[PDB]
Amino acid sequence: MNTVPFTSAPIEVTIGIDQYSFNVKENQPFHGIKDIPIGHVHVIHFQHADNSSMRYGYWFDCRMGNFYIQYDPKDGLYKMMEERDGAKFENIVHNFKERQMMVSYPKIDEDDTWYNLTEFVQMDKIRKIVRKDENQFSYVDSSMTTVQENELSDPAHSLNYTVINFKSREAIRPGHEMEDFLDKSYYLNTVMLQGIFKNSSNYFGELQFAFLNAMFFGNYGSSLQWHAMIELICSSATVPKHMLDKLDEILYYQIKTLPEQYSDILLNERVWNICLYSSFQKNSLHNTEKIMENKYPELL
Amino acid sequence: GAMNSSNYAELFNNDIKLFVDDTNVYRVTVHKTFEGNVATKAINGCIFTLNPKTGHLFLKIIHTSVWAGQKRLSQLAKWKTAEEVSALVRSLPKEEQPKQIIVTRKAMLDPLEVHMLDFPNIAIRPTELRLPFSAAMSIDKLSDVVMKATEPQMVLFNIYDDWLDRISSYTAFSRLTLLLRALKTNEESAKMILLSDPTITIKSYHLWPSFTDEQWITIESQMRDLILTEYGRKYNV
Repeated sequence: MNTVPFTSAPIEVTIGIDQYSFNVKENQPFHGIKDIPIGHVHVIHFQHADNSSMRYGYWFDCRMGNFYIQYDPKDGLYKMMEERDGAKFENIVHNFKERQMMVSYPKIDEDDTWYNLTEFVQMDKIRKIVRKDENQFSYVDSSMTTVQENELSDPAHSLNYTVINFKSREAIRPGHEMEDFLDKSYYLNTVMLQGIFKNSSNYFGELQFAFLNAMFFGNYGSSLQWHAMIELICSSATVPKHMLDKLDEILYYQIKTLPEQYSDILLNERVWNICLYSSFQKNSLHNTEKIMENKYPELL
Repeated sequence: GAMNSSNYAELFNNDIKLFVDDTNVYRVTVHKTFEGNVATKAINGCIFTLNPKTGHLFLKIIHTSVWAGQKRLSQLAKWKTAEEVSALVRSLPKEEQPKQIIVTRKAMLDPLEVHMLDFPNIAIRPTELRLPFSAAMSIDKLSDVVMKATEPQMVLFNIYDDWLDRISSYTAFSRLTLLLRALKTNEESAKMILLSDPTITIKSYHLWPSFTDEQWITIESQMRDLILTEYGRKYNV
């Protein structure tokens, strides 16, 4: 079990940790989150009571250091920081815990939810998509644009998601124009899986990070990347049977965890009707299809 | 963006552009089998690719052989259309390649676009206009060269004959489309109108009679009148 202390809470803010969150009042004595499970990635995120635009957060992994939160009044946001001094860090954690001013990562032991949403997410892969190598944790907010969005402005703040484009020379072998555009198996299996991602697990990892960023920050380009990646699989006639069964599980838990009131902007009607009903994989997402029908029949 | 009545005169500036109509690429007859089931028999088809400004037509004949042993033919026809248009663009010198290709049916955008990936600076555009270029097979010499073909073949025409010697592109294209519109709505009447007078002949190198200026005026009025007549019949107006 790990702990992320907070120096203070100077402003009223809704603090999230993974899929959990809490309201914290201006200069309430709040001093961090304890009992955080080691072994997965996590995301601590923030929405100020005054500016409901701009949700922002940090992805991290406790195995990679001792991290804490401090409000910066110049920049006006809660910042993640690293303490390199172990003793000084265990010292601050033990005292706040003794004074009991920390909330507990409220995990039900029956619940695999966070594990299913992050199964393939690996902090190393995240830091390649959010390049800022002076930190071990990665910052993301509502307004950050993706690299593909920047092509169609500042690159330091870009989401470097892998670029997928169905109408590109990459995706379309000369002479197999019609074949490759109707059956994207080539692009998925050779170009992306074997070429760029190297294996399904990195692919799935970026797919789940893309989802969590759209969900926790309403990052519209993240939403676009998640859908692009689902579509590429479902528009492929030849997919490893293990990816299909894992994909069905992945989507199931994402559709399950989504806030019911946000399904309108976060779910692309065309892509889902294609994966579930039109595509090659119409028959292969039994869990995802069942959950979509009983929860969002309208969008279909 | 899309071509419509607003951005209509763009057709006639000095940016090379082609219209691609694919309605005649896959043409069948429908008939009963000995056992009573329905079956289709294909006949020779064609891509209609036309420079509205210059009148240059690239009539790419589609031989029935291209269908042999293929499924989802109506789908395939769109891909073959794009394959041929692309090859036509690749065959042209750079300064003759078009800056835009306007497809008469939206279903052609994806195949064309995919086939033109090598020409990122050629814009592929849909259109909202209701152009009558399906009636192109009502032009006798075009239907003749397609039906006779024994192999894939490209045949070049100027669909405007020599009209440009005397009238503007805008006007030529208006005449062209008025005449095919008429041929589309009532081919027998339209054809009667064009050929009634045996003394007005079609030059061997032309598609349409050698009407004088005054005679084109009468023709176009007869074509107009025809088109209105058929509308009233269509909707009981």
